[PDB]
Amino acid sequence: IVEGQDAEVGLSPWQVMLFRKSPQELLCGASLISDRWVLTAAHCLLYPPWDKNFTVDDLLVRIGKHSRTRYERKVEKISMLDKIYIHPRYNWKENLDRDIALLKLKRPIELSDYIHPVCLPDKQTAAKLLHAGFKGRVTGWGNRREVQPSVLQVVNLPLVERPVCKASTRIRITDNMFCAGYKPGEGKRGDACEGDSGGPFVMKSPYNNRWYQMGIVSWGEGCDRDGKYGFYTHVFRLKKWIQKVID
Amino acid sequence: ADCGLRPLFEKKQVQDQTEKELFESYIEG
Amino acid sequence: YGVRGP
Repeated sequence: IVEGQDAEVGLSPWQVMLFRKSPQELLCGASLISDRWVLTAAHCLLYPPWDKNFTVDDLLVRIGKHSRTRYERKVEKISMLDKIYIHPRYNWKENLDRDIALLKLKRPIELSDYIHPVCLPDKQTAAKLLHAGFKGRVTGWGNRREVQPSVLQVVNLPLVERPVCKASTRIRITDNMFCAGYKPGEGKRGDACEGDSGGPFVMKSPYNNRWYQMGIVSWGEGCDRDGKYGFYTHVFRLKKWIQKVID
Repeated sequence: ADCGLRPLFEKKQVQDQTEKELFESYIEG
Repeated sequence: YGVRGP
């Protein structure tokens, strides 16, 4: 996370670290959406252009953590995967369209004071909360510069409007992605960066006191570049498919 | 319906250092 | 097709 700050422990429970078995290595972010299901970006698993293609027997997940390195023995939970479901129409060749994935846990998870899911978006919430200017939040252990935090980081970024996102890149943008970030004249900074990928962009709803997962960190042209915004997967819209895998 | 509510925060009735921040942008301008 | 991976 570029231009963020340390998070208060217990800030983001639904924050999984997508780690690799050997040699140990962080690959991305993901989130807890249940006690057996994890959501992440598909490019974290399959991205052919870089020879990247992971199997269930290549990863682990360290659910519920704070210090990126010091394995906090009696508060954190490691787990192996059972399955990996990657959207079947995920465009990795062109624009990273539908860059979503659902990771199954070998066996369930003992929710704790530092582990618990994040709410998925329902039609009603999505409608009232997805408006430009409306800020959501990103957490992650990835680089703080285009160099890595000792603790989880946070940055709260505004949803930019559809036309401005499209005007900044030359990438065909789809219904399934939105962007967030500050525009050049705001003199406020922030962005996700390498390794924050797959992490969650959550927004809090005023009606009840719940946090919803609005989007999955996907791509960007650098990290915290002026006149460039960060793209996130539109969870609500791919939620139809989410139901299909968890069923 | 136990999703979204942070034990160390929501369930305890405590606000995080920058949560305020997000709530302003809602009633913005 | 930047993939925010590490």
